[PDB]
Amino acid sequence: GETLGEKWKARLNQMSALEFYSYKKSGITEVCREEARRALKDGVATGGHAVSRGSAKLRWLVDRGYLQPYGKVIDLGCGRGGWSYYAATIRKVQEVKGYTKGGPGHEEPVLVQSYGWNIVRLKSGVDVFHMAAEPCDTLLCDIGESSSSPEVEEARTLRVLSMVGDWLEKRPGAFCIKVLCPYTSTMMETLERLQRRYGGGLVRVPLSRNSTHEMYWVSGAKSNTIKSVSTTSQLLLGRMDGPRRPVKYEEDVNLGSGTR
Ligand SMILES: Nc1ncnc2c1ncn2[C@@H]1O[C@H](CSCC[C@H](N)C(=O)O)[C@@H](O)[C@H]1O
Ligand SMILES: [Mg+2]
Repeated sequence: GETLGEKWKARLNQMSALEFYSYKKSGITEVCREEARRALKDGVATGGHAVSRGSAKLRWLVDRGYLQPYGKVIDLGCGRGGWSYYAATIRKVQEVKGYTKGGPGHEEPVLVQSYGWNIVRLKSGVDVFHMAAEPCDTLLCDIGESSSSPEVEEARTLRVLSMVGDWLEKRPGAFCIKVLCPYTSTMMETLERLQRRYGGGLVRVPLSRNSTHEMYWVSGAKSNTIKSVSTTSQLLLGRMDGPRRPVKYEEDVNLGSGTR
Protein backbone atom coordinates (compact mmCIF):
# COMPACT_ATOMS: atom_id res chain seq x y z
CA GLY A 1 0.00 0.00 0.00
CA GLU A 2 2.29 2.74 -1.27
CA THR A 3 1.56 6.37 -0.52
CA LEU A 4 2.46 9.35 -2.69
CA GLY A 5 5.08 10.39 -0.13
CA GLU A 6 6.68 6.93 -0.32
CA LYS A 7 6.80 7.17 -4.14
CA TRP A 8 8.44 10.58 -3.74
CA LYS A 9 10.97 9.12 -1.29
CA ALA A 10 11.74 6.26 -3.68
CA ARG A 11 12.18 8.65 -6.62
CA LEU A 12 14.28 11.03 -4.55
CA ASN A 13 16.65 8.13 -3.80
CA GLN A 14 16.86 7.20 -7.49
CA MET A 15 18.09 10.69 -8.35
CA SER A 16 21.63 11.14 -9.52
CA ALA A 17 23.73 13.51 -7.46
CA LEU A 18 23.18 16.18 -10.11
CA GLU A 19 19.41 15.59 -10.29
CA PHE A 20 19.13 15.76 -6.48
CA TYR A 21 21.15 18.95 -6.43
CA SER A 22 19.01 20.72 -9.04
CA TYR A 23 15.78 19.49 -7.40
CA LYS A 24 16.28 20.27 -3.76
CA LYS A 25 15.85 24.07 -4.18
CA SER A 26 13.62 24.04 -7.28
CA GLY A 27 10.85 26.60 -6.83
CA ILE A 28 11.27 26.84 -3.07
CA THR A 29 10.97 29.98 -0.95
CA GLU A 30 14.21 31.22 0.51
CA VAL A 31 15.99 33.88 2.55
CA CYS A 32 19.30 34.94 1.06
CA ARG A 33 21.25 35.53 4.33
CA GLU A 34 24.36 36.77 2.49
CA GLU A 35 24.84 39.86 4.54
CA ALA A 36 26.13 38.62 7.89
CA ARG A 37 27.04 35.14 6.55
CA ARG A 38 30.72 35.44 7.42
CA ALA A 39 30.02 36.81 10.90
CA LEU A 40 27.80 33.78 11.58
CA LYS A 41 30.45 31.38 10.21
CA ASP A 42 33.00 33.20 12.42
CA GLY A 43 30.64 32.55 15.35
CA VAL A 44 29.80 36.24 16.01
CA ALA A 45 26.16 37.31 15.59
CA THR A 46 25.40 40.60 13.83
CA GLY A 47 22.62 42.82 15.17
CA GLY A 48 19.22 41.56 14.16
CA HIS A 49 20.40 39.04 11.56
CA ALA A 50 18.87 35.66 12.41
CA VAL A 51 21.29 32.98 13.59
CA SER A 52 19.73 30.32 11.33
CA ARG A 53 17.16 29.77 8.60
CA GLY A 54 14.76 28.66 11.32
CA SER A 55 13.73 32.20 12.24
CA ALA A 56 12.24 32.63 8.77
CA LYS A 57 10.34 29.34 9.05
CA LEU A 58 8.80 30.39 12.36
CA ARG A 59 8.13 33.88 10.99
CA TRP A 60 6.28 32.37 8.04
CA LEU A 61 3.97 30.43 10.34
CA VAL A 62 3.39 33.31 12.77
CA ASP A 63 2.70 35.85 10.02
CA ARG A 64 -0.03 33.52 8.70
CA GLY A 65 -1.76 32.86 12.00
CA TYR A 66 -0.63 29.23 12.25
CA LEU A 67 0.32 30.01 15.80
CA GLN A 68 0.40 32.99 18.12
CA PRO A 69 3.22 32.55 20.65
CA TYR A 70 2.56 33.96 24.12
CA GLY A 71 3.63 33.61 27.73
CA LYS A 72 6.42 31.18 28.57
CA VAL A 73 7.93 29.61 25.42
CA ILE A 74 9.82 26.31 25.54
CA ASP A 75 12.00 25.51 22.49
CA LEU A 76 13.09 21.87 22.39
CA GLY A 77 16.12 21.24 20.18
CA CYS A 78 16.87 24.94 19.91
CA GLY A 79 20.22 24.44 18.14
CA ARG A 80 21.69 27.93 17.43
CA GLY A 81 18.38 29.49 18.66
CA GLY A 82 16.68 30.90 15.59
CA TRP A 83 13.23 29.95 16.88
CA SER A 84 13.88 31.15 20.44
CA TYR A 85 15.21 34.52 19.27
CA TYR A 86 12.36 35.03 16.84
CA ALA A 87 9.87 34.15 19.60
CA ALA A 88 11.45 36.73 21.96
CA THR A 89 10.37 39.53 19.61
CA ILE A 90 6.63 38.65 19.84
CA ARG A 91 4.70 41.12 21.95
CA LYS A 92 2.78 38.55 24.02
CA VAL A 93 5.88 36.34 24.68
CA GLN A 94 7.18 36.80 28.21
CA GLU A 95 10.05 34.37 28.51
CA VAL A 96 11.89 31.91 26.25
CA LYS A 97 13.78 28.78 27.42
CA GLY A 98 15.66 26.72 24.81
CA TYR A 99 17.37 23.39 25.32
CA THR A 100 19.64 21.55 22.90
CA LYS A 101 22.27 18.86 22.71
CA GLY A 102 25.25 20.75 21.37
CA GLY A 103 28.66 19.10 21.47
CA PRO A 104 30.52 17.51 18.49
CA GLY A 105 28.10 16.86 15.68
CA HIS A 106 25.60 19.49 16.73
CA GLU A 107 24.56 23.10 16.78
CA GLU A 108 25.60 25.20 19.82
CA PRO A 109 23.42 28.13 20.93
CA VAL A 110 24.61 31.42 19.43
CA LEU A 111 24.64 34.29 21.91
CA VAL A 112 23.17 37.50 20.43
CA GLN A 113 21.53 40.82 21.26
CA SER A 114 18.57 40.88 18.87
CA TYR A 115 15.42 42.50 20.25
CA GLY A 116 14.32 40.79 23.46
CA TRP A 117 17.55 38.80 23.93
CA ASN A 118 17.29 39.40 27.65
CA ILE A 119 14.15 37.27 28.04
CA VAL A 120 15.92 34.31 26.33
CA ARG A 121 17.90 31.52 28.02
CA LEU A 122 19.39 28.81 25.78
CA LYS A 123 21.15 25.80 27.27
CA SER A 124 23.31 23.24 25.61
CA GLY A 125 24.43 19.81 26.74
CA VAL A 126 20.85 18.59 27.48
CA ASP A 127 19.13 15.53 26.01
CA VAL A 128 15.59 16.82 25.59
CA PHE A 129 14.35 13.22 25.52
CA HIS A 130 15.51 12.82 29.16
CA MET A 131 13.86 16.05 30.41
CA ALA A 132 10.61 15.59 32.28
CA ALA A 133 7.91 17.74 30.74
CA GLU A 134 7.15 21.12 32.26
CA PRO A 135 4.26 23.56 32.01
CA CYS A 136 4.54 26.20 29.34
CA ASP A 137 2.27 28.37 27.26
CA THR A 138 3.97 27.90 23.87
CA LEU A 139 5.69 24.59 23.05
CA LEU A 140 8.16 24.51 20.13
CA CYS A 141 10.14 21.51 18.93
CA ASP A 142 12.22 21.41 15.76
CA ILE A 143 13.82 17.95 16.03
CA GLY A 144 14.13 15.23 13.37
CA GLU A 145 17.12 14.33 11.23
CA SER A 146 16.69 13.28 7.61
CA SER A 147 17.61 9.83 6.34
CA SER A 148 17.48 8.20 2.93
CA SER A 149 15.40 5.45 4.54
CA PRO A 150 11.66 6.16 5.02
CA GLU A 151 11.41 3.53 7.74
CA VAL A 152 14.20 5.37 9.53
CA GLU A 153 12.55 8.78 9.01
CA GLU A 154 9.31 7.26 10.31
CA ALA A 155 10.89 5.75 13.41
CA ARG A 156 12.69 9.00 14.20
CA THR A 157 9.44 10.90 13.89
CA LEU A 158 7.55 8.50 16.16
CA ARG A 159 10.15 8.94 18.90
CA VAL A 160 9.90 12.74 18.65
CA LEU A 161 6.11 12.49 18.78
CA SER A 162 6.14 10.18 21.81
CA MET A 163 8.44 12.64 23.54
CA VAL A 164 6.37 15.77 22.91
CA GLY A 165 3.22 14.00 24.15
CA ASP A 166 4.32 14.50 27.75
CA TRP A 167 4.70 18.21 27.06
CA LEU A 168 1.37 18.53 25.25
CA GLU A 169 -0.26 16.86 28.25
CA LYS A 170 0.69 20.00 30.16
CA ARG A 171 -1.70 21.83 27.74
CA PRO A 172 0.29 24.71 26.24
CA GLY A 173 -2.07 26.95 24.33
CA ALA A 174 0.19 27.24 21.30
CA PHE A 175 2.60 24.78 19.75
CA CYS A 176 4.76 24.16 16.70
CA ILE A 177 6.29 20.68 16.26
CA LYS A 178 8.33 19.49 13.30
CA VAL A 179 7.08 16.21 11.83
CA LEU A 180 10.02 14.89 9.81
CA CYS A 181 8.08 12.03 8.19
CA PRO A 182 4.30 12.50 7.77
CA TYR A 183 3.94 10.41 4.64
CA THR A 184 3.61 6.71 5.65
CA SER A 185 0.19 5.24 6.45
CA THR A 186 1.31 4.53 10.01
CA MET A 187 2.41 8.16 10.34
CA MET A 188 -0.83 9.47 8.91
CA GLU A 189 -2.89 7.39 11.34
CA THR A 190 -0.71 8.47 14.26
CA LEU A 191 -1.01 12.15 13.27
CA GLU A 192 -4.81 11.93 12.95
CA ARG A 193 -4.93 10.31 16.38
CA LEU A 194 -2.69 13.05 17.84
CA GLN A 195 -4.81 15.78 16.25
CA ARG A 196 -7.98 14.27 17.74
CA ARG A 197 -6.31 14.36 21.16
CA TYR A 198 -4.44 17.68 21.01
CA GLY A 199 -5.91 19.71 18.13
CA GLY A 200 -3.98 21.72 15.58
CA GLY A 201 -3.10 20.58 12.09
CA LEU A 202 -0.21 20.03 9.71
CA VAL A 203 1.34 22.76 7.53
CA ARG A 204 3.99 22.59 4.83
CA VAL A 205 6.33 25.60 5.21
CA PRO A 206 7.53 26.52 1.65
CA LEU A 207 11.01 27.47 2.87
CA SER A 208 11.54 23.71 3.45
CA ARG A 209 13.67 22.17 0.71
CA ASN A 210 12.14 19.71 -1.72
CA SER A 211 14.58 17.08 -0.39
CA THR A 212 12.60 16.77 2.86
CA HIS A 213 8.88 16.06 3.34
CA GLU A 214 8.94 17.72 6.77
CA MET A 215 5.78 19.48 7.97
CA TYR A 216 4.88 21.40 11.07
CA TRP A 217 2.11 20.36 13.44
CA VAL A 218 0.85 23.74 14.66
CA SER A 219 -1.94 24.71 17.04
CA GLY A 220 -3.42 27.30 14.68
CA ALA A 221 -4.20 24.94 11.84
CA LYS A 222 -7.33 22.87 11.39
CA SER A 223 -6.30 20.79 8.42
CA ASN A 224 -7.27 17.29 7.52
CA THR A 225 -4.21 15.06 7.80
CA ILE A 226 -4.82 13.25 4.50
CA LYS A 227 -5.50 16.54 2.70
CA SER A 228 -2.42 18.35 4.03
CA VAL A 229 -0.09 15.39 3.64
CA SER A 230 -1.31 14.26 0.20
CA THR A 231 -1.18 17.84 -1.14
CA THR A 232 2.41 18.18 0.05
CA SER A 233 3.39 14.82 -1.46
CA GLN A 234 1.81 15.81 -4.78
CA LEU A 235 3.63 19.16 -4.76
CA LEU A 236 6.95 17.50 -4.10
CA LEU A 237 6.37 14.87 -6.80
CA GLY A 238 5.35 17.55 -9.27
CA ARG A 239 8.55 19.48 -8.75
CA MET A 240 10.49 16.40 -9.94
CA ASP A 241 9.11 16.89 -13.46
CA GLY A 242 9.97 19.59 -15.92
CA PRO A 243 12.74 22.14 -15.83
CA ARG A 244 14.18 23.52 -12.63
CA ARG A 245 12.48 26.60 -11.25
CA PRO A 246 14.20 29.52 -9.51
CA VAL A 247 13.97 30.17 -5.83
CA LYS A 248 11.52 32.78 -4.54
CA TYR A 249 13.15 35.18 -2.04
CA GLU A 250 11.62 36.68 1.08
CA GLU A 251 13.24 39.57 2.88
CA ASP A 252 15.88 38.51 5.38
CA VAL A 253 14.57 38.33 8.92
CA ASN A 254 15.31 41.48 10.95
CA LEU A 255 14.99 40.87 14.71
CA GLY A 256 16.05 44.43 15.61
CA SER A 257 17.91 45.20 18.83
CA GLY A 258 17.48 46.16 22.47
CA THR A 259 16.10 44.80 25.72
CA ARG A 260 12.44 44.18 26.54
N1 LIG B 1 17.86 14.45 21.97
C1 LIG B 1 18.17 15.85 21.66
N2 LIG B 1 18.34 16.74 22.64
C2 LIG B 1 18.64 18.01 22.40
N3 LIG B 1 18.76 18.49 21.15
C3 LIG B 1 18.56 17.63 20.11
C4 LIG B 1 18.28 16.29 20.29
N4 LIG B 1 18.15 15.72 19.07
C5 LIG B 1 18.39 16.68 18.14
N5 LIG B 1 18.62 17.82 18.78
C6 LIG B 1 18.96 19.15 18.23
O1 LIG B 1 17.72 19.71 17.56
C7 LIG B 1 18.20 20.66 16.78
C8 LIG B 1 17.30 20.62 15.49
S1 LIG B 1 17.65 22.23 14.63
C9 LIG B 1 16.42 23.41 15.01
C10 LIG B 1 16.71 24.72 14.20
C11 LIG B 1 16.27 25.77 15.23
N6 LIG B 1 14.79 25.63 15.27
C12 LIG B 1 16.69 27.16 14.78
O2 LIG B 1 15.81 27.95 14.39
O3 LIG B 1 17.90 27.49 14.78
C13 LIG B 1 19.76 20.23 16.40
O4 LIG B 1 20.65 21.30 16.78
C14 LIG B 1 20.03 19.13 17.08
O5 LIG B 1 21.28 19.04 17.70
MG1 LIG C 1 16.93 35.33 7.52
